Amino acid sequence: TFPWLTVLWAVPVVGAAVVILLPAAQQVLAKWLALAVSVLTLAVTAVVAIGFDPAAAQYQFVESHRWIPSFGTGYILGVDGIALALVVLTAVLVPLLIIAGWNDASRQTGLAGRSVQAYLALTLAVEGMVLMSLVALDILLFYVFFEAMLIPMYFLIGGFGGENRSRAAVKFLLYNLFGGLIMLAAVIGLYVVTAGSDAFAAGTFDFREIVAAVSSGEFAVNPAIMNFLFLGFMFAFAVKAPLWPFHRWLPDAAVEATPASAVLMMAVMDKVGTFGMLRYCLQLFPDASTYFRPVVITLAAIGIVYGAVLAIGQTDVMRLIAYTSISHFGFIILGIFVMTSQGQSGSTLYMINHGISTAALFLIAGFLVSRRGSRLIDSYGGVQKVAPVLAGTFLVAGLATLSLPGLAPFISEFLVLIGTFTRYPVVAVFAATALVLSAVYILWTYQRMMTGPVRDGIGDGDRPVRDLVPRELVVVAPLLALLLVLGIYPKPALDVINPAVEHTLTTIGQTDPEPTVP
Amino acid sequence: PVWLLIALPAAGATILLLAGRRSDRWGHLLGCAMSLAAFAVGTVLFAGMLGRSGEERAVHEALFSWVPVGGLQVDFGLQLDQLSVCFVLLITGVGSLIHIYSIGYMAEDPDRRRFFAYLNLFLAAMLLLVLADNYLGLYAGWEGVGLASYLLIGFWSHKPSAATAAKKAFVVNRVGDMGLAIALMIMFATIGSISFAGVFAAAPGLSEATLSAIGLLLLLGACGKSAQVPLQSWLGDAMEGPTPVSALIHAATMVTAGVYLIVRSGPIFDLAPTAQTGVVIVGAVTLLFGAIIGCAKDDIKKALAASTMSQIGYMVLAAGLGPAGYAFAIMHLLTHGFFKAGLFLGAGSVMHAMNDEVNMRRYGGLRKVLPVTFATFGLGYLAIIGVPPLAGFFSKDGIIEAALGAGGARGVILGGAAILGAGITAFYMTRVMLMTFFGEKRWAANSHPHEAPAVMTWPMILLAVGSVVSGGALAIGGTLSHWLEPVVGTHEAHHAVPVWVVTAIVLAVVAVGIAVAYRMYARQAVPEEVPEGSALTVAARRDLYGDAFNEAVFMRGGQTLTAAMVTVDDKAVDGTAGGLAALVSRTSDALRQVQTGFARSYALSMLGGSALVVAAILAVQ
Ligand SMILES: CCCCCCCCCCC(=O)OC[C@H](COP(=O)(O)O[C@H]1[C@H](O[C@H]2O[C@H](CO)[C@@H](O)[C@H](O)[C@@H]2O)[C@H](O)[C@@H](O)[C@H](O)[C@@H]1O[C@@H]1O[C@H](COC(=O)CCCCCCCCCC)[C@@H](O)[C@H](O)[C@@H]1O)OC(=O)CCCCCCC
Repeated sequence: TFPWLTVLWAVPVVGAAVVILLPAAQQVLAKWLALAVSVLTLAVTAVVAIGFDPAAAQYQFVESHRWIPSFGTGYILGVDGIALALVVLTAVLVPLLIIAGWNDASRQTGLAGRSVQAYLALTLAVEGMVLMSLVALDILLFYVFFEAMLIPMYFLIGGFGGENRSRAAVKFLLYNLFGGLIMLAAVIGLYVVTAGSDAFAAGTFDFREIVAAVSSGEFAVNPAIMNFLFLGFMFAFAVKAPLWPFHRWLPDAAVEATPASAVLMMAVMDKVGTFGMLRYCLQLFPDASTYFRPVVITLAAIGIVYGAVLAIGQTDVMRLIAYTSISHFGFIILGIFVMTSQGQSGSTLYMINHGISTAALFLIAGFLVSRRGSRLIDSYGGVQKVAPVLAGTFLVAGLATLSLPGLAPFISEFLVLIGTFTRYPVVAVFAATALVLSAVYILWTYQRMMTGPVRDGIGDGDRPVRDLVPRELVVVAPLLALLLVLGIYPKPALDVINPAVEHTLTTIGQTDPEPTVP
Repeated sequence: PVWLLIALPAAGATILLLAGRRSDRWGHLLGCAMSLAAFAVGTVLFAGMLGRSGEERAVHEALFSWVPVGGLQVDFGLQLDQLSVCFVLLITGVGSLIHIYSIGYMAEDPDRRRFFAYLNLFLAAMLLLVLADNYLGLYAGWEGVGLASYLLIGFWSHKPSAATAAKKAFVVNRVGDMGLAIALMIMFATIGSISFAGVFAAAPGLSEATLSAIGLLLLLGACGKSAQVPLQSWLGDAMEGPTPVSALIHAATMVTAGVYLIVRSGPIFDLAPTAQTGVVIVGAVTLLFGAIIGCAKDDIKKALAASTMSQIGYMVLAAGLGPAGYAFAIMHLLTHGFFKAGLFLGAGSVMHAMNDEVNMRRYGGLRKVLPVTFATFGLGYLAIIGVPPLAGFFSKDGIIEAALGAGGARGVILGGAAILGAGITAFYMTRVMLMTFFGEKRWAANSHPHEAPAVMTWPMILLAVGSVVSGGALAIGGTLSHWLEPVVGTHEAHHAVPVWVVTAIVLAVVAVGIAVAYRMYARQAVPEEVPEGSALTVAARRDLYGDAFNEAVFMRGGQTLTAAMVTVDDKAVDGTAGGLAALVSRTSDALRQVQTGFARSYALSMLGGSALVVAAILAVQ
């Protein structure tokens, strides 16, 4: 009965509170304490995952309390296979991002000496609020945390960043908050509809009850209202997890923010968009999702190819990785909205693999960018000679983001592509071209940077490119280790994800299409 | 267990990568040892299968469930069948010989440990390719071989040519990978199984269109790997890498991957006459185009690449022959893994003696200066030419016999193209062999040679022997066919025309090409400057302009699309949001002008608030 889920999200926020409250002189102690809180949250995640039985009921570790009955929302947490997977992703990443951004806040001034403490506390608050969103089984609670986590990252981008930090932070927050406010419109519409229907005792936000009612058919509502509410949810989840048209904010912010914070935005937080698409959009609005399924599928595939192309066209390392993440988000959304067990399971595993892979690749690029203070690709050359280990890890990460079977991401992309073929073969081929496009923007980048004659000031002067330090080794090794393990033996993660995907597909009245042959 | 064959080299490579520079002194030993262990394990398993005669000769492990998602249930199984064992033995033996040779070849180069790491990873990848009993593990090995080829080709990163060649090779292989991925998607969506067993059991119910699509996409994948048109352009440029990399890629594992894919999917192709037609067309086109390219290649590496392309085209044609040519195709593939590997080792010895000289027209008379290397190269040369004692002669005769038995105008055209390929191959192989071993010394600077150390000698001698041995050892009595018969279909011996006349024609064309080459260089000389043959020769030095075809249609068009999409992003997607922002800002300024600061203007707005009065009064109507 222990509040495992509640503690899981509480610990990061309380840790941020303690950290920001430390004396400025305890900066080193602040770093260590933040790392310790992250590790404690990861241990909580470990116990939650171990106790979770994917063969058991859909929702586990369910904690329920009354929070705001006037709004029909209660503090209800419960972790399913998909939420468990993303929770494990967030937990494993956050300590690594902390030890990745160890010195990121050193060169800041002001904040009464709390710049390091502010950085770490903001990171912890983001981690905890993302966790709260993931394990929240209350629509309004989830929206609360989903929208609010924009603010800690808005600060984390604006402070602790490059020259365009102000502009990129504003664009990020405004895009995402406009989406969130559209989802607030949709949330209030959903509350009104539930209040207008006899299926519920009163206007309700309990996700489980609403899902059960819509599945049981009792909660019968006009398809027009459902379409509009679905669109409201979709706009916010699309701007959050960048669906092609709305991606525009992510490139700048990822470029401007410090690499650890940018990875925290992309690998962890942006996932919450697709997560919502998987949990709410499909399981609240099955008929609307089906009706809009072709258009969203088209948008996701176009996003895949479009992000791949733009990454190809990027002169900037960080912008290239951001567009690569956009294309991978296109993959995730495509796999989620194809409503195929292969598709949804592959897209969940793809959220995991893309989180880890982008984290590794982007952090390696961030170290390289730190060594020489230029983000321009042409500013480098022959780095493979000076920093062999940096180049090796960068190549491994690229291979991961390249969807090579020897690494994790392939297992997912494949699964998604397979899923897309059973319902939209043209779209499946259109996305499969991204296998080629990924090779392009990955290997061309590595060629321009690591190979060729060593560029000026690369191995000499005041800005040489020194190899990876031990701390960067600690950051990098676990990520590549997970990539290898999940590529070789995804069986545990897939076994966790599949029951949740099957539950979802049963919920929305969809099934994997039968093979052509009888 | 069979999986050890995969486990051994990969683990080796893993250590060779995980140990770092601390293993630079002894790593090569571990890499060669692990390759030799893989060869020993494969031989032991082959002996075991020989003991289990008849049926039950094939190994089948089915280790564990790999991706049990929905109806996929792909298990990480392995099948070392009568076909798979042949490739296992070839890959292991040739790779071990190449590792042993590379010991000396890469002795003077730092990261020799890293180079052997990459080679062992390559061997692991190729073994996984041939050992997977489902298409998912086959794709895993496919992409692994692609990555290993990239890494090894890119060895010597300081050379921009090496990096560019690696990138181009991997990207073309990735086009092939996309083709194979579409093939797998079709297989799953139509059958719901990805195993060889399930796919080949459900194949008979498949329509001609589905089978044609699957076979065509698999043939595209092979074109990617085996460097058939239109993806044949990457073969030439890869030679910027070390000679052993080219040897391993072209002779045994990388190049033969496409032929293996065709052979294993043989059940699909035989059930897809359109797919077989495509495979045959691709084989003929690749054979002719590669032979024409080799007709002009002056760099020993480039000429060897053209020769490999032509041989792979011949293998593709034979395999597209269906059950008729599967056996001959595989036999020639093995004989090639022998003689072409020996040719690459000899070429590497020549280059190491020539101070890394690449141009064949920059040296000669080496037969009087590199006797053992000259002899190994000559043995592989007699093999690739197709002398009756030569291994390649028997395999090529079998392929051409199947082509002739193909009948009709199609079979005649295929046979004629194969004969012309034999002739052109003889012509340019003769040009190369005369240019290096025969001819004037044509040395440059010091050019003081010496027979490569024993470590290099022994692998080269063994490859030459396997060129003289084998072919006959696999064609005499049809033992290779009787071995492949249980798992590789055998339709019948057409016997359209006597094998004797076909063999005589082959010998005649080989001799005619040899004589043409002699008159070109034996009576004439090897000019230092460009021979300037003009017309095709010019087009032949540019790889038949094939690279330009990529650089023009794709690279230029790809850059066009990239710039267009960048403009779209910066101007349409970003521009719409910026226009909305500008609208908001302009409207804010216009509204803010309404606060003129005159209290009487505010009062005027309030009195116009009689808008409220009129609206409430009109609310009745
Ligand atoms: C279904 C979709 C199919 C599409 C597949 C093609 C994808 C990309 C096409 C181009 C490519 O695939 O890749 C070339 C460049 C890298 O340009 P690079 O600069 O890297 O290399 C240059 C080299 O310059 C470097 O090399 C030298 C020497 O080392 C150094 O001195 C320099 O300093 C510098 O480093 C040198 O100087 C330059 O003259 C050359 O252009 C070098 O490239 C050259 O590309 C050409 C094209 O390539 C390909 O394989 C084409 C692949 C086609 C595969 C399909 C075939 C038919 C299939 C039918 C089913 C080749 O002739 C050689 O590949 C050669 O190598 O990508 C780009 O621009 C991408 C820009 C937008 C792409 C968007 C695609 C949608």
